[PDB]
Formats: sequence, structure tokens, C-alpha cells
Amino acid sequence: GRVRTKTVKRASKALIERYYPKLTLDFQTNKRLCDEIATIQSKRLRNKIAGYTTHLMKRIQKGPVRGISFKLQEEERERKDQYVPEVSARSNGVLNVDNQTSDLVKSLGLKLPLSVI
Amino acid sequence: GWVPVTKLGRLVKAGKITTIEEIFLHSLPVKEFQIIDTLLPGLQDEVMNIKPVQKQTRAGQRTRFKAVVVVGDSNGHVGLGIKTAKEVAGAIRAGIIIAKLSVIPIRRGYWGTNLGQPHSLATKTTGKCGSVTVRLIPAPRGSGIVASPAVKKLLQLAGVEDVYTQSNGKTRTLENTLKAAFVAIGNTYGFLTPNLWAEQPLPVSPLDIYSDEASAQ
Amino acid sequence: MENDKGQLVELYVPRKCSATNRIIKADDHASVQINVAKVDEEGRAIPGEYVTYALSGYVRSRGESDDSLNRLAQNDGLLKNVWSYSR
Amino acid sequence: VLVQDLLHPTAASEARKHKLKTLVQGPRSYFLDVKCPGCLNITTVFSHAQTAVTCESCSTILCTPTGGKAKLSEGTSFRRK
Amino acid sequence: SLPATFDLTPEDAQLLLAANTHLGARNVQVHQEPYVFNARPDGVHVINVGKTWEKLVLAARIIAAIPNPEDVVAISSRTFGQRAVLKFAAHTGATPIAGRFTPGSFTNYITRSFKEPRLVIVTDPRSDAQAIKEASYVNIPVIALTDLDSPSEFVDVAIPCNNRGKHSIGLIWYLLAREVLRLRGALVDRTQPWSIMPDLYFYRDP
Amino acid sequence: PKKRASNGRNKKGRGHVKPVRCVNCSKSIPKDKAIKRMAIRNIVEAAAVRDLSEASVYPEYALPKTYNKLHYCVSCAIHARIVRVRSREDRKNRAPP
Amino acid sequence: MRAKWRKKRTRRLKRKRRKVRARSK
Amino acid sequence: TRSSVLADALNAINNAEKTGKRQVLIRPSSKVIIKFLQVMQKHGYIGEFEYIDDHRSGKIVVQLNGRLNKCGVISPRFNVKIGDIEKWTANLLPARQFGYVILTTSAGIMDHEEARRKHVSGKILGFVY
Amino acid sequence: GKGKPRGLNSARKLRVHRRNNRWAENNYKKRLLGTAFKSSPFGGSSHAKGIVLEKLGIESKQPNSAIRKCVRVQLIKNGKKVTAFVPNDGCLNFVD
RNA sequence: AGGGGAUCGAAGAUGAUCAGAUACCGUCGUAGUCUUAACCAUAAACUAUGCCGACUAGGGAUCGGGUGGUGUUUUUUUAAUGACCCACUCGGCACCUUACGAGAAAUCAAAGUCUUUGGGUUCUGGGGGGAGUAUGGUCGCAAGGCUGAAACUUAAAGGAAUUG
Ligand SMILES: [Mg+2]
Ligand SMILES: [Mg+2]
Ligand SMILES: [Mg+2]
Ligand SMILES: [Mg+2]
Ligand SMILES: [Mg+2]
Ligand SMILES: [Mg+2]
Ligand SMILES: [Mg+2]
Ligand SMILES: [Mg+2]
Ligand SMILES: [Mg+2]
Ligand SMILES: [Mg+2]
Ligand SMILES: [Mg+2]
Ligand SMILES: [Mg+2]
Ligand SMILES: [Mg+2]
Ligand SMILES: [Mg+2]
Ligand SMILES: [Mg+2]
Ligand SMILES: [Mg+2]
Ligand SMILES: [Mg+2]
Ligand SMILES: [Mg+2]
Ligand SMILES: [Mg+2]
Ligand SMILES: [Mg+2]
Ligand SMILES: [Zn+2]
Ligand SMILES: [Zn+2]
Repeated sequence: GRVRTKTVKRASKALIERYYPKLTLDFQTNKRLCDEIATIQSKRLRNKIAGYTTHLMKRIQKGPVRGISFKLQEEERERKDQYVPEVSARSNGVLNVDNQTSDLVKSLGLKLPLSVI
Repeated sequence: GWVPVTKLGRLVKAGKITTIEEIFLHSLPVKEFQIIDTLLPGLQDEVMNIKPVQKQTRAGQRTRFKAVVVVGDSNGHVGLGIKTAKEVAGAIRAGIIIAKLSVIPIRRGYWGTNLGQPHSLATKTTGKCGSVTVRLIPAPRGSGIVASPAVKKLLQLAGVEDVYTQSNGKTRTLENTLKAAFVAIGNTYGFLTPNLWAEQPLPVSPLDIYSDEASAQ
Repeated sequence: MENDKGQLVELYVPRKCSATNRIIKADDHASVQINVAKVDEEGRAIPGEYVTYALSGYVRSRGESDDSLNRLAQNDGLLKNVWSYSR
Repeated sequence: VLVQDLLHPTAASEARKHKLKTLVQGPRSYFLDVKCPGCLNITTVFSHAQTAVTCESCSTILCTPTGGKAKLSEGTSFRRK
Repeated sequence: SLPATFDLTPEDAQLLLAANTHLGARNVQVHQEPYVFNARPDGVHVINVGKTWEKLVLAARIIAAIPNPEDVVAISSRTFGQRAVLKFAAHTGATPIAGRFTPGSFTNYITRSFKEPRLVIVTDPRSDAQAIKEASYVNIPVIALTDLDSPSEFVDVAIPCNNRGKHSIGLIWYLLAREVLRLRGALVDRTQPWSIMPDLYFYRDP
Repeated sequence: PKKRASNGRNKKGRGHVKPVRCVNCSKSIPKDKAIKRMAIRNIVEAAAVRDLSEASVYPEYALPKTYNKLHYCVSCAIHARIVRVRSREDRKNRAPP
Repeated sequence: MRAKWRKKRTRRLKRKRRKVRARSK
Repeated sequence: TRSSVLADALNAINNAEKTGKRQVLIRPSSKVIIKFLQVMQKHGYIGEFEYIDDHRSGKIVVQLNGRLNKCGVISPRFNVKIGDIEKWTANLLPARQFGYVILTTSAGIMDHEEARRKHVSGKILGFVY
Repeated sequence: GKGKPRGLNSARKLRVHRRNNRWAENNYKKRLLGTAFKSSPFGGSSHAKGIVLEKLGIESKQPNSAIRKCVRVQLIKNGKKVTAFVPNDGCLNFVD
């Protein structure tokens, strides 16, 4: 069956790591990119490579790849991860504690908003 | 050119640490074999043994050599290395490197009268490496190292001058015999004689002091 | 270690653990050295200057490295009401 | 653990130990003064009495014995000392 | 030693009770017992939050002192504190480790991940034990977020938590960052809280 | 060297237990040993409940079950693969499959 | 041979010898 | 049945030291124990120790200060002639420069250094280093 | 502990018990039982001379193969017949 | 020895199988298998691990006992009482994890507190064979048990683990 070897996949993470935004989703343009940015000893290997690299591209778009990150995705992750809400804790109705934990509050030097369970 | 990959080698290559005891003092784990190479030239290495052992292919046989190496100045610093190689003088080299990595501080002492610089040992100490167990006893001046040639040579390079020994177990398994004579003369600095009862402040550690001159870009 | 004429022989004098007074071996690579910051007039941690304990491998391996360490802080002031002798 | 006030154990833990295993061994048992709501006789007993104790007369019964703490018979009073 | 400033202030304990760090492990362990304040009926174990805070500040004290900011490796592999050890790492230098710890980290220098930190801060001693274990091969101290049933072996200063999720790991990590910023650096006049949100250390899916 | 700290099965604290007969090859093994299995089934079997439920009188009728505790020598339990040679560490696992 | 069949063999030997000896009071 | 009492004492101490503790419990409390504990404190191998009055034979809490390697008993309490102390110290002491072999002489219980001075001897109790 | 009595008054046991145990030591028992004087072909003496009865060509053990030249001698002092090896090339032709 | 003698079943007999098949499998079946009154004194009679004492570590079950719980559940009304639940605690059958420690390793909470060698104490071993033989004694109706050599012979026999 058609299971791509490591020499192929290795060089797929390689091109994606580096030249990500220069890459595409279409076989034919990448297939040409591989000739500029990289040296590959035979067209079929080059094609095999270029073909897996693009398969990856087509699925990196629909969510990140389990072991692959690059510049523009790292930026993408920083932003979207820095979401801050309207706070939560806050408090929306005092502090809801049971007892003993109250005894912990009292036996400490603290007033706080009351509640017993 | 030595290009240190660890924080420690950096602070060594810089002349920022001048003594090995500095490393011991802080129990800093040494990893680059050049650290000791610089911290301690004039460190002779001795070839103990090179007996071949054998295994199998997915069928038959396996030839490979087992080199045993002792490194030591002759002054409180000794190492022990054991390596196997596909080659001969390959393991030998590799062993030495592995030996220096093991270089340990020796607490020589006085048999009695503290006249004119230590000769024997602090105390009776003993080590054990699976079955073989060696035990060294402080000795009068003129006694000398009373041990089986191998163990003795390890003790010469160790910096010991006079000491009594007593073996136990299969002392014919040389590799095991030495590794315990090693464990033995390395356990000296572990023993709480009343001198060290004295209170100390504990130094700051060259890893925090020269911390700037330590880390990478 | 002295000698004939009192001169300080013996290559090096080893640290002693601060929870068991037990010598820190040159190969005791689970032996740890904590460095805690002294704080000047409110807030600002004084750089360069530490309150420092040393905890040996054996204490740490047996998991005593927190309780023991805690007693040590509370008794150099660094803690209030956490450790408690009588238990 | 590792360092502790052996000479001064807590109380709530000293009361959790076995009778013989405290700092100095001591009995967990007491004595009750027991009478019945009819008579006026101050008959003092032991927490783990092994005998069917009665009031001086009246053929009454103060407690029945067991595998431990005695069983004060039905309606009866008791102060502990 | 430490001024009345450094004392509790019910602002924090407000957060700590609300972030529910005070709720702890049903079955404890023998080393965490001083931290235990009391046991609720129906098997619960109330941590003494003041203890937590006292140790937490102590952690900061040590996170500081150590010179260079970045060789203070802060570790997680637990989801619930991966963003947290990132956000902390954002503020104080402190090179972060979220996800796979990769054995051969502190030992083994040939690796493409050879950290040589001067201090380690962990979130769960259990699920990160391989980091804990490895630290002890190479003299590195360990700050750690224990609960009541946590493998206290090969840690050092330990801050009690809930680490059963939510805000309990977020807050402690957040709070740590606050006092490492307070002490030295830039936050100052510790009386007033922080512009920086507390829900910044939390976990999402979404 | 010893292979199980269970030695053979589980006694520990007795010394002797009555022996049972192997259900299969009629051996004799101590009940404390003996690979034991229950064998509860339906008399009518799978395929046949159809004709059975059909051909009967009675409102649907409650199916009887047949019950049988089974006992096997190590020899016969192994061969009929009721139990299998597990790994050095696998052997430890007392867990039911 | 098996330890116990060895044991058997020698319990037989003894009887044989015991009876050959017997042959003189 | 208990046999030496000064055995189980020294052992507890020895045991408690090894496991990192800085306090022990010693039941029961013989005078021989205390005098030993005294000799063992005179050179600070232990710290403060406090008798506990059960209405019985006693307990003791000894405070440990590290630096103890082994406090041993020797049983049976052999007969040591004066020039045989030289021999025991040879055998069961770490170095010529320290350590102790405490005895029982008619001149009370004492470390071997002391007996060496007062010129006395008797049985052997054990050793400390 | 140890499995040997340690009493200050136990010498008898420790004494007889080893005396009892020296017997498993071969060299000791040979000496005590005077095997030397009894079963040994010499008296115990380091040498003996006897008269050569016949020449023998005993073949070697495995894995060797040769004809070791020996002689059946009859010892003068006690008439015992034992055989002895005759060392070195063709020395067997020196004895008759 | 008496009783008993269903079952299974040494010996034996048979049918198969095999080159042979005194076997394994199948069939018949003696003694035996049970009991009483006498013997016997041995088993891998095993945990292949003496007993009493002390000490060193973490966890969950479970058996017996006891204590504490304005806990649950049981009635005709919610008391006693029974079972059950939680914590504790002795004393058990064990299990789990650990590994400071021990070991040749397998592994071991003892097989640890042992060259930093001593709590008290009973027994046994001292290369492999010859050999549990010979001999003597003793007990036994007997089978046998207990006690138990040497001449000679021999360079290994043996353990644990590893890779084939
Ligand atoms: Mg041995
Ligand atoms: Mg087998
Ligand atoms: Mg069984
Ligand atoms: Mg049995
Ligand atoms: Mg047999
Ligand atoms: Mg027989
Ligand atoms: Mg027969
Ligand atoms: Mg002839
Ligand atoms: Mg037949
Ligand atoms: Mg016929
Ligand atoms: Mg036949
Ligand atoms: Mg027997
Ligand atoms: Mg015991
Ligand atoms: Mg336990
Ligand atoms: Mg009670
Ligand atoms: Mg039981
Ligand atoms: Mg292990
Ligand atoms: Mg040969
Ligand atoms: Mg084998
Ligand atoms: Mg194999
Ligand atoms: Zn009354
Ligand atoms: Zn079967």
C-alpha cells in the first residue's frame, strides 16, 4: 500500500516549518516551489514529497497538525488564547461556603460574605 | 576547540572556577569530560584490564572488548571507568573519558601522630559491589598499601601511601573488586569525624554567583 | 583537620545538610540547595542576598523535604503558623 | 514526622491511642453514682462492672455486665465520678 | 521577618475561596496532614488556606532570589495548567514546559531539549513525576502544587491546592506570578490588586 | 526459583483443603487451587427459542436456566485455553478478564 | 533414575543382602 | 522477653538516627541506660534527654543531633583486663583519633579514654562513634 | 541473634560444639582417625620401596590417548601391592 | 483382628494401540478405600524461610473484640432492639505500593537494623560421588523407623540470571 516513507514525511515537516506562507494547497505550484527552496535528487521523490506536503497543507487548514507548528500559526495561537471574560469567581451572590470552611475563615482573621450549607 | 554545552563547562572554560573541590563542594553534576581535563591536567590514567565477552547474532556469536580504566593524580582525586567497544583501544579511550567523569575526592588522614602531612586514611572505610567487599584500614608510616596489585594501583593513583586491606567475596572478578575498592575510598568524605562537627555557613554556589557569565544568549 | 603545625590540611570541607546535619557527598546529586530572598523595606526582594537552607538527598527521597524545610522557615521567621512541633 | 514534640503529644491524638500506648498508661474507665427514680440510695458503680449490681435492698438491678462497658438497667440516673 | 504587608489581605483569600483551592482530596496522605484544617462530613477535606498562602509567598521568595529569570523552568503536562505555565512564563522570564516532558531533559545534553534550570515549579507531582524524578538527578530544587494525596517525595517548598481542576491551578499559578512580580521587578504598593485578569490562567477547549 | 508467591493458588493460613475432581479429565486438585467457572445457560439455546416460544401454550412463558459450577486441573484448563500462559508481569494480574 | 525408584532399588538390595547374610545364623 | 534493655535502647537511637529523626523514645529506663546516655552526651553524640515517670520502669526522650554513626552494645559484657582495652578499641573503633568504648568499672561507668586515665577496668558495655 | 549462644558462661557449649564440628573437616578427621597409618599403602611415611612384580601399560583417561608406563610393586615393609608411574621417555626399560 | 464392604480401585485379568506395549486409553476385579480395638512414626509433614524480644514505611480491604458518632435502615409513628454506615483501636488471614535498607540474583516489611560485624536462645551444613550404603545399637508383628561410617573415586557437582 501507499504508505509514505520517512525520507518523504521528514522533508514535508521541513518545508512547512520554513516556507509555510510561500506554500499553497495545490500540488502543481508546490511541486515547483520545491525546486527553488530545496535540492531534491529525482523528480519522483520530489513529486512524492511535494504531494505529501500539500496533503498536510489541506489538513493543516482544518485545524493544526498534531506535530507541526510554524511562525504564522504561533501568532494565531497567542491571540486567540488570550481571551479574557467578564471575570468569574466576582462574585454574583456573596461567597457560597459550607461550615468548617467558615470556621477556617473565622479562625484566620477574615470576615467575608456569609453562607452556611 | 572545546565548545561547552553545559552551564558548568562555561564557568570552567572561563577561568571562573579554578578548583575541582569547588564542584564537589556544591555536588555539581559533572558531564563534560573536558571540565576535568582543564581543572586537572597531570592526571595519569591506568589500564587495568581488557577481557573480551560474548553474546549472539540472531543465530550465533558476538566479539567485543571490555576495558577497565583508573584515572587519578596521586593526590586525593581518583576515577574508575569500564567500557565495552566493537574495537580494542576504542573502549580504552572511551573508558578514560568515562573514568575522569567519575573522579572522586579522597579524605586522607593520620594513623595517629599528625606529623608532616597525611599518609593513611581518616577512618576504616569499606565498599561493596555485589559480593566482593573491600575494607581499608589506616596504617602506620612504612606500612604501605597492603592490597592485591589492582586495588593497590587504584590506591597509588588515589594518593594513599599506607593502608591495610581486607577482601571478602569473589575477589577474582576484578571489575567487581575494583568498583568496591573505589566505593570504599570514595566513602571517606561521607564519614562524620568530629572535625566536621564544626558549624559552616555554606557557600553561595558558582552557578548563582557567576550566573550572568554562566547562561547562554 | 589540623596537623603537625596547626596548618589546615584536608582538600575540602563539605556542606552539611540543614535538617539532619549529615555531610553532603560530592556525588549526592539529589542533595538540593534552596535560596530564599530577603526583602527590604516592603515588597522589593533584595537581589544578591538570600536566606539559604541546604537539604540532603536522603531527606528529599524520603519525602521529608517539605515538612522539614517548613520547620526551618518558620524558625528563621520566614513562616507563621504553618509548621507545628507537637503533633 | 522526622522532628516532633514527643514529650508533648496533642490531646486529640493522645485520646485516640490505645489505653497502654499513651505517654504514661492510664485507664479509660470511670465510676457512676446510680439510683432508681423510686429509691433514695446513692449506689456507686464501675463503668465495666462484671456483676449484676443492685441497690442495698429492694432486689432492684442497677446494671447488667457485657464484653465492655456495663449496661445501666433501664430508667436510672448517673453522674460520672 | 516579613512585614504585615505580606500578610493575607482578604482580597486574595476572596479569590482563593472562590477559585475553590480550599477544597481538597478526600483521602489525604501522611505528609500533607499539617496543611489539613478539617474534614467535612460526606468525605471532604478543607485545606487551611492561610497555610497555602503562607507557602505560596514562600515559593515566590525562592522563584525570585535565583538570578536569571528564564532558567526557572515551570512545568506542566496536565491540561488544566498548560496555559497557566505559559502565562506565568509570559510575565516572568521562566522558560515554560507544557505537554510532553520528554525524558532526558535535565540529564542527557545531546537532546534538542536540554534545560539546565536552577529551579523547577510543577503542578502535579504525580502526572509530572518524570520531571520530578529527573530533577533529582541533577541537584535542581522543586517548587510544586501538591494536594492532600500527592507524592511529596523529591519536592521542596510545596503549595497546597485543589489541582482537581478549574481555577484552583490557575489561581495559584496566577498568584505566584503576582508576587514574583511584586517582589522586585514592577508591581509595587502591593495594597492594590492587579489590572491583569485572574481568568487569564484558566483552561478552555472551547 | 519460585514462580508464584501464591505458590500454586491460594492457601496461606490453612494447611489442608478438601480436593475436587477435575470436571474434564477427572483429576484431583485442591479446591483452593482449581480453575473454577460457572456455566449458566438457557435450555432452549439461542436459535431455538423461536420454535419453542411459538410451539408452546402459555403466555410467552419464563425461560428456565441451567446452572453448573465447573472445576479444572491446571493441565485441562491450560489445554482447553480456559486460562493461558501469561507474561512474567502479566501472570501477576488477578483481574477477571 | 528417579530418586524414589533408586530408593526402591536399594530397599530391594538390602532385603537381598539381609537374606544372603541370614544364610549363616 | 527483654534481655539487655541497654541493647534495645542503643538500637532505637541507632535506628532513629539512620532514618533522619532528631528524637527517640526509649522504653524501659534503666540506670545503666542513663549513665550510658550520660557518657554519650558528655561528648555530644546526643543532645538533651528527659526521663518520663511512669509509675514503673520509665521511658526516655533523647534528642539527636546527627553526627552519631553507631552507638553499640557488647554482649556478653566481657571481662576486659587493662591492656585489653587497647585491643577492643583496635577492633571496634573507626580510628585512633576519636570514638569511644564505654565500660563498667568498679570506679563507675565511663568511656575508655577516662578509664585509661584513672587506670581502671572491668566489663565492657559497648561503644560510641 | 547469630544462632550461637553468647552467654558469658557458655564456653562448654561453644567448646564442644566446634570439637563436634571439626569432624566434617576432612583433613582433620583423616588425622584423628589415623587413616594415614591404617589404609594408606605407605605407613604414612613419605616414601616406600618394594619389589617390581610386573610391568604395566595403563592407557590414559579421556580426552587423552597414550600408554603410560607403570609397574606393579610389592611394598617390602607391609607386602602391599600398589602400582606406580615410571616418569620420562623409555625409563620403563631402566626397571626390570 | 472383628465389623463393614455402595463407590472407586494397587495386584491380576482382559480389549485395543504399538516394531515391541508388562504401559498410557477401555472393560472385569482382589486387596485396599469406612469403622472398632491395637500397631506404624513417615510425606514436597512447605512458607522448601526456628522461637521469644526490640526497632525501621506508606495504603486500602477483611475476621474477632471494644470505644466514640442528636449517622442510615426496621415497626405503627419511628423508643429500646436487630442489621447496616463512619471514625478509632487492640489481636488476626492476607493483599497493595515503596525501597532508606538487604541480597549472587530471583526477590525480601524481612530475607532489613551485619567489615559502623554481639538482645537471649535451640537445631543443622562445611566440594561432588561412594551413600543414607556397610557395620553396631535400638524401637517395630512386619514393612520399616531412629542412630550411621570408611576404602576408593572424582574437577567439578550446584544456584540465580542472561543471550541464543
Ligand atoms: Mg556472602
Ligand atoms: Mg521451572
Ligand atoms: Mg495448597
Ligand atoms: Mg500439608
Ligand atoms: Mg525420593
Ligand atoms: Mg518404598
Ligand atoms: Mg518392590
Ligand atoms: Mg595387575
Ligand atoms: Mg495389568
Ligand atoms: Mg487365560
Ligand atoms: Mg504388570
Ligand atoms: Mg523427614
Ligand atoms: Mg521479631
Ligand atoms: Mg504496614
Ligand atoms: Mg476503652
Ligand atoms: Mg484470622
Ligand atoms: Mg528494586
Ligand atoms: Mg577435565
Ligand atoms: Mg541454572
Ligand atoms: Mg533462556
Ligand atoms: Zn435504686
Ligand atoms: Zn482435567
